[PDB]
Amino acid sequence: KNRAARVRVSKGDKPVTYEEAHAPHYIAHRKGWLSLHTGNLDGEDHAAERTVEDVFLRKFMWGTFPGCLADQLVLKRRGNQLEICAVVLRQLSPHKYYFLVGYSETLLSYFYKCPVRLHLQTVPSKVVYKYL
Amino acid sequence: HYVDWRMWRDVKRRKMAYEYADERLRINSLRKNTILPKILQDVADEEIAALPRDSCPVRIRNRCVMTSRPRGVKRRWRLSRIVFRHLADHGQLSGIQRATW
Amino acid sequence: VDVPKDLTKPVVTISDEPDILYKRLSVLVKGHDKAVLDSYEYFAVLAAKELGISIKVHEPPRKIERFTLLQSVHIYKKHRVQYEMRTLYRCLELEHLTGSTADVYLEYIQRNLPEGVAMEVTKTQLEQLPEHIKEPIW
Amino acid sequence: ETYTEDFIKKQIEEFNIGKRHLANMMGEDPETFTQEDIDRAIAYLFPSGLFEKRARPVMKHPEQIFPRQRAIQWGEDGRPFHYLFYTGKQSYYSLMHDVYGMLLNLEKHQVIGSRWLIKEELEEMLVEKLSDLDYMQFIRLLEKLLTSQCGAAEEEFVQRFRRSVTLESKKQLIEPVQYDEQGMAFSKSEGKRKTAKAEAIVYKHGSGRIKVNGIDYQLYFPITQDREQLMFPFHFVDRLGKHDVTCTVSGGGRSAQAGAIRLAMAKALCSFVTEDEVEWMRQAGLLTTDPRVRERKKPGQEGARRKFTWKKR
RNA sequence: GGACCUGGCGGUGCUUCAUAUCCCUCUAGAGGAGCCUGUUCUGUAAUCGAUAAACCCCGAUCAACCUCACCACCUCUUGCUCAGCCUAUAUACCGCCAUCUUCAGCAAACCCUGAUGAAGGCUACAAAGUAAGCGCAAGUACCCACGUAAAGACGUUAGGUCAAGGUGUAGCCC
Ligand SMILES: [K+]
Ligand SMILES: [K+]
Ligand SMILES: [K+]
Ligand SMILES: [K+]
Ligand SMILES: [K+]
Ligand SMILES: [K+]
Ligand SMILES: [Mg+2]
Ligand SMILES: [Mg+2]
Ligand SMILES: [Mg+2]
Ligand SMILES: [Mg+2]
Ligand SMILES: [Mg+2]
Ligand SMILES: [Mg+2]
Ligand SMILES: [Mg+2]
Ligand SMILES: [Mg+2]
Ligand SMILES: [Mg+2]
Ligand SMILES: [Mg+2]
Ligand SMILES: [Mg+2]
Ligand SMILES: [Mg+2]
Ligand SMILES: [Mg+2]
Ligand SMILES: [Mg+2]
Ligand SMILES: [Mg+2]
Ligand SMILES: [Mg+2]
Repeated sequence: KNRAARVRVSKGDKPVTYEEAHAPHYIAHRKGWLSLHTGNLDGEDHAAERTVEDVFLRKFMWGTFPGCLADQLVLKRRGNQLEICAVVLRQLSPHKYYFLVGYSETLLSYFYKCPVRLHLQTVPSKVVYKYL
Repeated sequence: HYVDWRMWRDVKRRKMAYEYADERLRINSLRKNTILPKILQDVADEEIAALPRDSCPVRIRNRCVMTSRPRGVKRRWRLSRIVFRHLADHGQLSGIQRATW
Repeated sequence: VDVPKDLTKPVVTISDEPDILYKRLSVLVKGHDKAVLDSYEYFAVLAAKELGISIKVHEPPRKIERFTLLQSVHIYKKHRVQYEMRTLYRCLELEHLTGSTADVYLEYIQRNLPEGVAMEVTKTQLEQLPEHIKEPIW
Repeated sequence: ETYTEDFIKKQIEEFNIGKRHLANMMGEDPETFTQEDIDRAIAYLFPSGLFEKRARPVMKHPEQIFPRQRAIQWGEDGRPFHYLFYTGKQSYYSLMHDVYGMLLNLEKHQVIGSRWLIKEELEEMLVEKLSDLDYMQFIRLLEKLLTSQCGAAEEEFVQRFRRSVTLESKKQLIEPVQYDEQGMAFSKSEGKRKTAKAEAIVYKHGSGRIKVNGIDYQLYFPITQDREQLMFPFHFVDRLGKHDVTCTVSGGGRSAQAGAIRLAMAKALCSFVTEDEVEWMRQAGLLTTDPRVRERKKPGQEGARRKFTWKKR
């Protein structure tokens, strides 16, 4: 039986998001990609470097906004601009979200030597697609 | 802070191979022709053999950069099949999807 | 009501140096998503028409790179997982535009290149014969 | 996820305001903005390449989006509105009661283009869930109603449960007859066999000459079976030595190229034969594109179908 | 010990079937020769894992050094790391899988039957079942609506993998 990236059926009490509810074979069919860049196009270079950067930013944001992320990050690269789009919860005070945005954008801009912007969308609670 | 001691040895091999690349390239040029005297090429053979063993680029191994797996690595992403699939199967590799045809 | 009264316009200076002439600009965009290329095509074509540039469009054949990987962490060789990367193309062909017009149009459409889309713009410049080649010295 | 009437009423107010916003975004008249324009604008503003269209961005009217919900079936006093409520299938059994009642009244008084609706379409007219045997029993009762001397009132009713099906004619299409600079009538067609692609020009009048990539057909096809394929279309309609052909073929092997030319010539030849002859060519297999193409090899097996040897145990 | 329920099993009955499939039938092979390659044995101071179906060009889309985890000898001790360990345990596990599956079943919550026992719950000219959800199906990919892919639940074999990585427990620390 296939296991990869499959949230398994339970008793009907486990809330899953839309991202979680779709196995890998639905990628490009029902669900899109969580990062968009040119490295994996034919004739393009530096796919390995974009992949390492993406893995770091996901770990970095998980621990920089601990308990606040309500879904996976969406990573967008245009030119040398890096856009991080995150769906977060509404528990932390707005002052802390502004501190962490200023801190994260600045720290990541100096780390990867590119202008980095963080876009936060807040939701009252994790959006539930279905109960498995 | 590298994944293991085996990745750390390969890191050092890549650094030393980079430092000796020009010297080895120049000495090899003397050995890779039929123009120069054998007396001169025999000395160049000994000179390149006397360089540090880990300066030799054939000892560099393409290991998985996140797990240090020495085989099953995809060169384009520098990841092992297991690590690559984990990212691909979660939709985190731009443009990569399951193939059906 | 709270509208600006006068607006400062960016300074565009006419030079004394002659302008570059491009016989053709072949803008080849590559992407994983056809709908994004369709939307970019619409934007890029509409931008050319407003600027008075002659533009033709076609879709080169797509490229699909497939590769195979083991499914299990250990053994079970006969069970594989196959992956692919789809590269789709749209080619915007612009003709008979000066170097100043090409700089504005390319900057306008390059800045608005969607995430995940690469562009290869091939520029064909018109040049006159070098003065040394006009006559034989011998 | 039940949806109340107040919820749908709010969703329609949002769609009408958003419909004017979307028209304002695209610089179009909000009054003449149709659903086809909405879909076009949403596809541009939110381009999605997802293969399944149902997963793509959509801005539809609430009636189209939300499922049909049955209204409450009893009032404040708790009395159900319909006398068949306690069956659990009041809509289905009310229909069976209405059809059974009509069959009785008739006694007291005394195909190609249409089909019966499927169970999933009846389940929407009734807004109830039905078994398969429930569907059959209802159809068996409607068929029993056609066999009777049903009048006009009993015919509008049966037509509600009939869905028009658009039969597609198998009649072969005919290419236009064109004329060259010299005024010679000719037709042009194309054919595909495996990876070979052919384009043939069949002239109305000729001596039987066939040129394949500028070469005589017997020099281009030295194998006699490839030449029999070229003979097959003309021989079948008794027109050997009556037409000139100039065709071009690329891709595939010698046999696939002969097949692609055979199909291209047969389609183009249909312009110069009678309609009855075109139907005989169709029924002889001369106008059908062969769909048989190489099957991909699968991983973990030796070929497209062959498996690796099952190792001796 | 008596009588039952459920499951398994029967060189168990009847009936109907299998569709590259059980027999017969069709085509090309293996089993014989040499060679290539894996494994087992034997050998070596000199790895490990897989190992009936479901191991055996298997982890390896790959070992002359390296890789390397093995052996012999020599050397270092806060050590690339706010150490390290391919040390034991896959019968503690996550992760990713094999297998039936070339299946269509799994099942919450209720309701009813059996005197309110383990348990059981269907007959359409219908007799107690209603069933969310999951799977199949449907959709999607490839050249169609075909085919092939993909998908394939709950469970089964304490199946495979602590040597991808991570990790519980135990153990090593000149
Ligand atoms: K039994
Ligand atoms: K044999
Ligand atoms: K053999
Ligand atoms: K396991
Ligand atoms: K492990
Ligand atoms: K362990
Ligand atoms: Mg499988
Ligand atoms: Mg090597
Ligand atoms: Mg074969
Ligand atoms: Mg057989
Ligand atoms: Mg043999
Ligand atoms: Mg062994
Ligand atoms: Mg063993
Ligand atoms: Mg074992
Ligand atoms: Mg050694
Ligand atoms: Mg060795
Ligand atoms: Mg050790
Ligand atoms: Mg186990
Ligand atoms: Mg299909
Ligand atoms: Mg399959
Ligand atoms: Mg399916
Ligand atoms: Mg075991």
